[PDB]
Amino acid sequence: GAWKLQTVLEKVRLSRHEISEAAEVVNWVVEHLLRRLQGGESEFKGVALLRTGSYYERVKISAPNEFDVMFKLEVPRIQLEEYCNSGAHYFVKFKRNPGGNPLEQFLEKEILSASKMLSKFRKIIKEEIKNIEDTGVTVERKRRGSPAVTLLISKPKEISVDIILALESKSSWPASTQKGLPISQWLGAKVKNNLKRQPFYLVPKHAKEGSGFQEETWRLSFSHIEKDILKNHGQSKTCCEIDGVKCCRKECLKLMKYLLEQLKKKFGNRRELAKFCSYHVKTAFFHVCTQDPHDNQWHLKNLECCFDNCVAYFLQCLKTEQLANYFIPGVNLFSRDLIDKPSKEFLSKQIEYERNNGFPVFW
Ligand SMILES: O=c1ccn([C@@H]2O[C@H](COP(=O)(O)OP(=O)(O)OP(=O)(O)O)[C@@H](O)[C@H]2O)c(=O)[nH]1
Ligand SMILES: [Mg+2]
Ligand SMILES: [Zn+2]
Repeated sequence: GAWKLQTVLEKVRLSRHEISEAAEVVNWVVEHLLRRLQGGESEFKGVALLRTGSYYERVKISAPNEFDVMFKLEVPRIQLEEYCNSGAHYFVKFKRNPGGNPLEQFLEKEILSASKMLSKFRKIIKEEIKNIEDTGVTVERKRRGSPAVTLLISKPKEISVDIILALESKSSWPASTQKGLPISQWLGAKVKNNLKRQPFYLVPKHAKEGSGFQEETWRLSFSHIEKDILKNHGQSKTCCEIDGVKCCRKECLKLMKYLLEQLKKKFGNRRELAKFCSYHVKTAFFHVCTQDPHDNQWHLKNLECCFDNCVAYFLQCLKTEQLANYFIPGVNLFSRDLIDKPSKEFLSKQIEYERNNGFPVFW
């Protein structure tokens, strides 16, 4: 193959060891923290580690010094109120409970308060980290527009860990997701039904930068579903297994992430590139899996054409300024409210240039 994509995949593979070692350090610290939370008497006594995200999907290809971790908390009887038109943001309310509400301390005027819950969450984390301060682990100061409590691990490696609190609701998916997860052709109706019977999650997200009740909103998270469709990505159950056939679906996702990350290193993460992240290419990739549902379309030998399909689709989204959230179709990740036109223009041009020259940024 002229692009020599197998050699590129070998290069990104080199990063694997560093990422696995760092992940062990992160897991040690977070397991300590979890055991403290679970042995305590706080509302967060029921938290558990939610093993999702790029690391557990095995597509974390970079940034061994940066991890995010999700703590899930089962919350019964949730009732959502949409913040606005989109389904991007919700207020969390509760349905009547004759047995009570363990989260009463966080209620403010009908609504579960995110700032109240996070303050208490941050407080508990800070006290547990202070208790083990000889370990060299500290809590980073609050960042603007970040729902996370960031841990700074200094030894034996410098690692930033974003701890994200996620509410778990074992209830029907909200109406905004009705035409979401369009995987029927790709994975089948049975798989789609099974996945939509899983719980959904809520993580704190500000609706707009203002000061006000937009500070109290939550966004949906389906990171556990994303993990499953990445891991069990074939029409056949033996796709990419030892006794099955190798497809190149994951390799393509990795190359798309790597493309964006190498462009940022090439250009110095300038203003135009700073708003694009791996979640945009992951979303584009899922839409491509839907348009090309068959395992034989992704046979390993077909790597160049498959990767080119992903790139071409991503180019089409940049030009049309349309990239629908895979679970919430009414949410456009490429709207002008989020990313201005010249930024899309600049990335389009660079991707077009890379494509026409065999992706020299990879080398
Ligand atoms: O539904 C989503 C999910 C994720 N995101 C955004 O994408 C970013 C990463 O989101 P994720 O943490 O959930 O995806 P990821 O593991 O696969 O990506 P990386 O960690 O490698 O970066 C987060 O900073 C979040 O703000 C959304 O905006 N919406
Ligand atoms: Mg992540
Ligand atoms: Zn496969």
